[PDB]
Amino acid sequence: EVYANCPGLLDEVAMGEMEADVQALVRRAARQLAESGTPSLTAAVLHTIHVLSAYASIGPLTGVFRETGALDLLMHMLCNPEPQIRRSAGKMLQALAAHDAGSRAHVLLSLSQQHMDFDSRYTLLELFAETTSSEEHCMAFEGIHLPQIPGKLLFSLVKRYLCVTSLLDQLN
Amino acid sequence: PNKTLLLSVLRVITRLLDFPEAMVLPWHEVLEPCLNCLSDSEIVQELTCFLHRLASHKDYAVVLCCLGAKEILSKVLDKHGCELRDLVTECEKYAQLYSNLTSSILAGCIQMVLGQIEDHRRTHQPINIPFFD
Repeated sequence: EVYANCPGLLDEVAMGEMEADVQALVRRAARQLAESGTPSLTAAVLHTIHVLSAYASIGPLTGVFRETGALDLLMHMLCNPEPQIRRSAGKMLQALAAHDAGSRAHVLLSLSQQHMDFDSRYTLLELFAETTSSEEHCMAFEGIHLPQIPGKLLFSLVKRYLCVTSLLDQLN
Repeated sequence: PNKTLLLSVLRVITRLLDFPEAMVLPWHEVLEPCLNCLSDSEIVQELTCFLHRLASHKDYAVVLCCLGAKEILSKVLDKHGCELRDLVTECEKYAQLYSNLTSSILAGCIQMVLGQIEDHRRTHQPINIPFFD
């Protein structure tokens, strides 16, 4: 079909090396996170997280990025009391999102399993907005009356759709 | 219904508001029409009373503020509440978030449906998914 419609559209050693290096960096970052009782190591961890995001800026290496098991470390980082670092990690995850959806789905899904706090539900909603910055959710409004639903209903709908998208990608 | 009939109905609603699961039902039934009507002196008093009763599910009052009839509230106040005007009004982060989320859910569901239609076009097997029709 590509041959018929658009044929024209048709060195990973460094990629895998950076993946392993990011694995070591995440190990050091978790070491700092366990040591996150002094603001010097906290600042160093913030710098490490910036480096981790820059590593995440690559397109095709998402397979390695999940392969190194960075997801659980990132999830733990989201449960850290470092608010600025939490925001930075959220930005990094959002930058990761464009590459693939399944990573986002699994990340938020595991993030759910922690009458939760309205602040906690707010955190889930903010992360989902960061996700919904995706092109798949990028579409036009109906220009018509979209009735407003309640909040806990919004939580239920978000959880449902997240699992849906996860599985739908998973069937591939 | 009518001013007297709606007055008796409002009396019943205000009395039964004492439930702990009064919101377990679809409590967001006519809040929007209530804000639209919010009138007769009994009607305005009852709308204010219902709002004050709802002032305590904070997210429910947040949805009320998302409805955002603050201008009508000001007009009705000038015609003759305050706690809701303090708490619910001037908290709109919730509002923008929830609006964006609702639109996003709609768009995503639609895209999923269309994609499945195309996939079944490819496979030729008939579509059979619960409640899809």
